[PDB]
Amino acid sequence: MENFQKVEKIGEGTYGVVYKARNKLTGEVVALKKIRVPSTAIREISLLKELNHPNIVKLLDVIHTKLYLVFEFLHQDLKKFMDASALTGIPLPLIKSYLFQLLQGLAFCHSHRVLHRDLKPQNLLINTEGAIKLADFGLARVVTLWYRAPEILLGCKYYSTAVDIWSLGCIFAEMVTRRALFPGDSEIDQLFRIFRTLGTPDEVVWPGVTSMPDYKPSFPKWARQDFSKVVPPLDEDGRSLLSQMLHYDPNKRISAKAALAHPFFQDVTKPVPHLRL
Ligand SMILES: CN(C)CCNS(=O)(=O)c1ccc(-c2cnc(N)c(C(=O)Nc3cccnc3)n2)cc1
Repeated sequence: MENFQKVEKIGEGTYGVVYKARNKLTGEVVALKKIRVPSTAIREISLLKELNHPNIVKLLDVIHTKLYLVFEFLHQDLKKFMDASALTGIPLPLIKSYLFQLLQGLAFCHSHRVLHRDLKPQNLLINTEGAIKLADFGLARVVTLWYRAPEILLGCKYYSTAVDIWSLGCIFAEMVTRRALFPGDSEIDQLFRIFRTLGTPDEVVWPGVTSMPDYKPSFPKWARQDFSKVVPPLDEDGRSLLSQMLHYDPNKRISAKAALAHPFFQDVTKPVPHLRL
């Protein structure tokens, strides 16, 4: 740690505090995450050094002296960008570029059997070039519940790569509407917010749902709403893709690979964001 000069705090993540820091030897500006150490964690974290992709924040070094992760420094997070763009909204071409790149990053991770499990605007990092990257990929294996897949909330112990698709669908809706899709403040409020918009799931739409650990027959039965009401500024291609990212059954939910082939991305481009740094 004597090699790093902390500049400022840049976040307080799930499993530790994130700092902007300067490497005293190279002059490199990095993000330093101090982990809140088991042998299993050291081995699991070391495998993440090899998981390199243009849409994944580069994990430069792992320092075990208690545990520090040295990441490449991006200039802004998507939460700050969304807040800065709240008056006019993020232009649709930029939303589509960001969604397409995040799907590319997810397709890469998922092909290597690596799940994020906690996607949220605060861990999506952007640069002046138009790139967007996934941060904290693989760390999991006030807490925000807004992006949690329904199978996690219902007690599924062995959830799949579909959880990340659900989280990215929620973020996509939020970029488009400028409001969080499901802003729950408890696990039950999060579940019931999902049910109120998408309909209470049953055996018809989600075979096996009624046998899930936390499913209760006593759940209220709400009807599903149309996506025209859910995401109005989003064209029909965007709405059909979103609906497939938010399918209740994780087995029916679109994969990142199939989502990349969706007609919504026929006219994808890579615009430059207007970033105020
Ligand atoms: C807290 N606010 C008020 C200040 C920082 N906001 S920001 O948008 O200017 C910002 C956010 C994040 C990063 C940054 C850069 N490179 C990184 N590599 C990371 C990073 O790894 N972040 C992260 C987030 C959550 C959990 N773990 C890591 N963050 C830089 C600027």
